Parts: sequence; C-alpha cells; structure tokens
Amino acid sequence: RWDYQPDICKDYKETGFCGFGDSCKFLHDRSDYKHGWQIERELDEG
Amino acid sequence: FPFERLYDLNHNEIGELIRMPKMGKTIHKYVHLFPKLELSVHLQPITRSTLK
Amino acid sequence: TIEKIMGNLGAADIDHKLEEQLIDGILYAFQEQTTEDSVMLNGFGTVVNALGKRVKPYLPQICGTVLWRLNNKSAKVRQQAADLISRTAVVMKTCQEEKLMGHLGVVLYEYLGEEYPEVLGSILGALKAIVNVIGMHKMTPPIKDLLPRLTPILKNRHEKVQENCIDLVGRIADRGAEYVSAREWMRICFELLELLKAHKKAIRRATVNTFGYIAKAIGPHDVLATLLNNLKVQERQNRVCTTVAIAIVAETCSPFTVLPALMNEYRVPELNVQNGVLKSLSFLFEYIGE
Amino acid sequence: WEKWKKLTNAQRSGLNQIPNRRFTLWWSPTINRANVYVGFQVQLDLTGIFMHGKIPTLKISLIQIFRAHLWQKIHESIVMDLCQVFDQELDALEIETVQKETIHPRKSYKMNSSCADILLFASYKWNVSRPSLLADSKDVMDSTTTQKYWIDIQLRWGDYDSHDIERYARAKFLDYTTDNMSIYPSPTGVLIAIDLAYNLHSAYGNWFPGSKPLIQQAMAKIMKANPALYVLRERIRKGLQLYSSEPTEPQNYGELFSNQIIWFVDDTNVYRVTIHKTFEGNLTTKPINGAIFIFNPRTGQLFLKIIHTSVWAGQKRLGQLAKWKTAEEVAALIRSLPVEEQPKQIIVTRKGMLDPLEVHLLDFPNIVIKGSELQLPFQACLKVEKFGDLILKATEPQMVLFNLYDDWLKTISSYTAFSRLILILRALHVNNDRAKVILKPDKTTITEPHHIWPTLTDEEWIKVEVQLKDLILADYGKKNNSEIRDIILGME
Ligand SMILES: [Zn+2]
Repeated sequence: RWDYQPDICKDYKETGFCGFGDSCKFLHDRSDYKHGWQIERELDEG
Repeated sequence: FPFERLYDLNHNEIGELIRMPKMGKTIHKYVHLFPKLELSVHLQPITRSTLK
Repeated sequence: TIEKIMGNLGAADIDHKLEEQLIDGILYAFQEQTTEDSVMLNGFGTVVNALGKRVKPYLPQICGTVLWRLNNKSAKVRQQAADLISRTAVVMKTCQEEKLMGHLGVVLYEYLGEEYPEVLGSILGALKAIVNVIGMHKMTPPIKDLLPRLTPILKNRHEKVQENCIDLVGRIADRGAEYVSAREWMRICFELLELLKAHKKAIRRATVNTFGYIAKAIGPHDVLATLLNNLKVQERQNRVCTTVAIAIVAETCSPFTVLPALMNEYRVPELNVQNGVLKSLSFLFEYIGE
Repeated sequence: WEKWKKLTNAQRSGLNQIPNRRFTLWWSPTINRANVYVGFQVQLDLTGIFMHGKIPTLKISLIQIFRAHLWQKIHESIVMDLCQVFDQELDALEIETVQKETIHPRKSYKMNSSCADILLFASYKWNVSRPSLLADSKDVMDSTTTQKYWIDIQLRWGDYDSHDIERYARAKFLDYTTDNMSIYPSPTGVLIAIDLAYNLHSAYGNWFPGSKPLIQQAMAKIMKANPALYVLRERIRKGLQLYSSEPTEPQNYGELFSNQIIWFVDDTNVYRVTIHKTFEGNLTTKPINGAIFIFNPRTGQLFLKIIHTSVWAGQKRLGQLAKWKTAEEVAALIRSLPVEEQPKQIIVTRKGMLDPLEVHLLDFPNIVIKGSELQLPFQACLKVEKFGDLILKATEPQMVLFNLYDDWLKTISSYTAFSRLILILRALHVNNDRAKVILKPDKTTITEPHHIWPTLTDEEWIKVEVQLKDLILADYGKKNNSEIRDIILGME
C-alpha cells in the first residue's frame, strides 16, 4: 500500500507552535514540500 | 578508424564509429572527395634486361 | 607575524608548496586551539582573504575539518567552528562551492536546533554571513523555510542569540520580505514587541529598525495598530522603544498615513499613552526634518 | 551521549517524547527487523523503508530523517557522480558516449522492478565476462560483446536480520535481469547496491576490461565523499544526539586492517653474517641463521620462518637465490594454510623480489602481491631477546608463530594495537636503548612469559605512546639537523 497521511502537527506547522509541546503525538515540522501524491498527480496531468 | 577501412562502412556504420550520426554522411563526403586512386598494370618481358 | 605581513603586503609571490604547508599549518593551529582568542580566527581570515582565488583545491579539506569540529562534544570547539565558517563565508562561495557552500547552508539549517546559547548565537552569525554573500533568491535553504524556522527562536531570552537572530530577521525583512506571507510578518511583529525589554541596547535598536522594514514590506496600518496597543503597557522602556518605532514607521511610509491615528489616539484618557503620543511626535519631527 | 517562560498544563506534564524517540532510532535495526511473527508489510512514505507493524515512535524518527525527498536526492547524486567518473575516463575505457537516462522521478523507491541508470556506449566493442561479485577478481572478458551497457543503483535500508549486501546484490541482479518487467536496454550491465543503514556497498553484474578497479575506486570514493550521503549521516547523528570526542577525525591501512587478510613480509635480514677479526688482520665473518617475517596486524600474528645456513653450501650467489627460496616458501605456506587463514594480498619489503614469488604463487593465483610503500620496522624485530636467540641458536630451518598483541585485543583495536606496534618496532629500529628504558619505566614492570611486551595500564600506555613518538621525532631531528603519522607508520 502507500501509507498516506504523514503526521504533521498542523498547529505547529502552520503557526510554529503546538499547545502540547513535547507530548504532541505528531511530527513538529514546518517544512513545506511536495507530497507523496502531489507530484504523481501533477506529473501525470502533465 | 583506419584510413583504409573507413568506406568499408556505410554512413550508418561509418557514423557507428564515433556515434555522431548527424555527421556521418558529411564524413563520407570528405572521404570520397579526398582524391584516392586504384590502378591495374601488366608486365611482359622484352629480354632479360627489359620488361615493359 | 604572518597575519600582519600578508595583510600589509598581499600574497602574490607565494608559490605552490609554500601555500600548501601554510594552509596546513593553518588548519593545525586552528584545531590545536586551546584558548578563546581571536588570534587564530583573524589569522585564518586574513590568510584566505589573501589567498583570494588560490584556495580552490582545499575546500574539501578546509570544510571537512571544520565540520568534524562542528560535531564535537564540548561546546567551545563547536562554537569555534561556527565562527570560522563566518569568517571564510565569502571565499567559500567565491570559489563556486556548489556542493560545499550548499553543504554549509543546509547543515547549519540542521544545527538551528541547538540549546547552548553560545553555539546557537554563532550559528545565527554564520548563517547571516552566508546570506550576505549569497543573496536571498539562491540561498540553499530557501528563506521561505528559513524564516518560518527562525520565528520560534526570537523567544530565546538570551542576549547573544537574540542579537544575532534579530540581525538575521532584519536582513530578511529588509531585502527578502516577499518570500514570506503577511501572516508570518504579523506573528513576527507580535514577537518583536517583547524584544523591547532586552537588557542590551543593540537589540532594541535592531528591533526598531526591523519594525521599519516590515512597515515597508506590508503596509503601515496594521503594524501601527499593534504599536499603539503596546503604548498602553507600563514600565516606560517598552514605551520609549515603541514610541521610537512609531516615529520610524512614519518616517519610511510618509507621515500622513500615521498622523491621524496618532492624533486620534491622543484622546484615550490615560497618561502613559498621551505621553507616548507626544514623545512620538517629538522623534518624528526630528527624523523627518525639513 | 549528551552530558523564565511559563508553560501550559500539558507542557508541565505529559512525558517528553524526544528521549523515547532517540532510543528507538538508536536500537532501530532490531526494533524494526524483517523476521517477525504476524505483521503486515508497508512502505514508508517517500522512501524504500519497510515497516512490519505500526510503531509510531520509530516511524516518526525515520520520516523526519528522510524529509524533503532526501531518498531520491541521494539516488540522483550517486548517479551523477558515477556519470562524472565516466565523463572523465571515456578515453582509457573506450567510452564513445555516456548516457544518463532522464529519470523516472520514482525509480529510486520502487523496489520490485527497475529502469536503468547509466547507458554506456562503447566506441567499437566490449567483450564481456559472466557476472561475479565486485569483490571477485578472476574475470574472463570473453563471453559476449556489445556497445550497450546498463548500470543500476539500488538503495536499501537494511536491518539486523538481513544486511548482507553481497547476496542482496546477487538476488536483485539475477531476478531483475531474468524478470519480465524491468526494461533493460541491453543484455549486459551491472547492479550496485548501497545499504544506507549500514553504509555498505557492493555490486554484481557482467563486467568488461577496467570495470572492476574503476568502479571499486569510484564507489569507495563516493561512499566517503558524496554530499547527499553527508546530509543523511548528519541528520542521523543529530536525531540520535551523538557527539564525537576525538578531534582531528582519526593511505592503505584503512584498507588494510579489514576482515580480508593482508600480510607483511620482511626478507631483508634473512641473510646475515657476524664479523670478528683473525690474528691475521682480516676481519672474518661467519654466516648466521635468519628469519622470514610474515605479519597480520589485524591479528598481531607473526609467522617467523627461520632460515638456516644449511642452504649456504653450493648455491652460487646469495641474494637472488634467496629471493627464490622466499618465493617457494611462501608458496608452500599458502599450500599448508586452511581456508579461513588463506591470504588475499601480501606486501613485501623487497619490491625487487615480487617477481620470483609472483611466478611461484600461481598454484594460488588469487594473491594480490605488492611492494609496500611504507616499510615497517620488522628489521627491528631482530633486536628483541626471544625471537633473536631463537633464530640464532636454531639448527633446523623451521616455523614459529607469535601473537605480538600480548593481551591488547581485549581493550584496544587491531587499529590501535597496530599503531602502538609501529611505535615499538620503530623504537627498536631507532634507538633500542631509550626503547628499553621507555617501555620498562617502573623498576618492577613485569612481562608474562608469553608476552613480547610488559603488562601496562592505559595511563602509562598513552604516556609512553607520546614518549616513543617524542623519541622518533627527537632522533629524526638529531640525525637530520600527515608527516608525523607517516613517519610513525612507514615510508614516504
Ligand atoms: Zn505539537
């Protein structure tokens, strides 16, 4: 399969700040980057 | 790619040497334009001191 | 000696093997370093400053050394290697270090997670001294991801890291300013509002300058609204700085944009704020002049 | 290992996930092995890592290591660097053109089928062997010919249960070449496997002239130099929070201590004569016994093949016939050797003596022989008391074996024991006397009878390392009015 949704604490990523801090069970990460399907779809539509 | 075996190939296999197949036919043009001759000759003796 | 010498003279006649043993004795001195001195730093800076373009073939060597140092256990050597990067930053590029200056860019984006203020400050310094040579729109981490990473550092409550962070953000807001979104600039405004209480005055002057740059990039009106609400605080250090900042915003983006809001705020019945308005007009007439 | 502001409720409580996260990243080739009971297999997002479960701690570590398409960027840098090597050596290898296949942006992390990376266009024709491992030598570039070569780079992330990359490269080659989906534009090529978790590499494929040394060198340089790999290794170290302590980032021996054997041979002193005068004014000399020195420093092993002057009878001139003996003797050595001590490359002092043993070693023709560009003071092994008198009073030519690494392999490396050895050997070479007094400093320092050197401690060992090296430098200065490393180690 393809394991589809990475775990990107969206409060952190967008606003640099997670209310949970150390215990946020997701990945503190502000990196914008083309996904595992964005590229597939854009290229095939191209 | 010897000066001897260069027309041994056609402008497909001529360009097969240095893999420049947009230039192979011009290369063959240069080869066939370089004056190059063959010849045939017959020798028959007149006497032991002369052979024409 | 050597530093004085080549700094006065230039390195024209230094031949091949000579320059080799020199670069190598240089690397040694700098590793071997056992004191906190600008001696070996300045030596290095000068020597490559004079090698000019002679230094191309040892950039693997020089960096590899510096990076292994950047990996060390004790803070001091880590900090040293950050310094040395900030020295040779310009020649790093000028010899066209695609792999290598790219290296230093991304690898420092890595170390931005340190928690020894003494290393974090130097890392910020080295990043600033890279961005100076290589402009924004070919930076190896695009500032579009750099600055979002920098904003949570402005809360680091330490003079050296705060100094260097506000320096870097001031550069970016001055010149980059468009690889970022209005909302980002607004959050960063709200974080600047409490650098105005650092114990060091260089920080506070840098903060005011960047309020100016942000007023240039985004329009003035939202930043001015966020400044008046600060005037409402007590403890005058913040008021003095913000009132300076208001003057600066008005100077860059012409004073008719801000004068009505200031004047109208002169009507809120509180003391600290009426005096903030008056002091801000003071600075404003000083700054604009004729 | 890694020697205000006011926080909300869930900051002042709830665990800290970061030390759990790094315990899992460190122990991770075990916590994430392949031989499991029940567990349904899954590919990590943008990479070629497999999970066999759902271990969110580990998945988060691994994902954050491989962010921003680092896996493909690694594939792209490795392919570029190989290209450039071929860009350069077109000439010697007869490469007319080099073709880098414009990339499928997903070739790196699709794992059951493969495009190819490098298309190689000869000038005229290559005659090509059967496939073997990049570590196997005897290759018969005879079987076929072609102008078309393909080259493959496959990256894995191995784990404790499975990280042999020889058999990985073999299986991937055999399969992917005899399958029906991988579009190989030639019937010939090579496959190069990288193991990113263990930084291993090898290759399997059909070879032609030059390819083995060319690739071997290009691979060993990429694995060390590449910048993508460097960003990888560096995210790994920082997610572990590991630091080094050594400064300075501690030539052949990084090739040499390996699990593959390499031997060091000294035959410079197998012939020696001892000189004393007559009542006649002439200083007459008597030949004495000698010894071939065979050394494995990844073991600390010496074979001491002592030569008797039983062979001085009717052999005309000493030196070349001595070359001849050494040759046939090492040949017999390999004959008598068992299959896990068989030598692989043997380096002798005498670059002039390679030829006779060169020829003699064809009964065992796998042997990379060389002359060492760094002489090591086994001639100073004539100096010690045990070995010397052994040789001197032996009557029948014979074999002995010593482990010069007395007890060292318990608390230092073969690396460190070899380095320390070089110190000691060169110390006898240069002084022997300051050598005695440096390596037996304390009055009651002792040696256990099966030792070449005393029973020290680490403290005085580090002190005496600095001392012996101080001596080597002092004596170089006295007799002459990277450099330190290589003078310590050998020739220059
Ligand atoms: Zn969070």
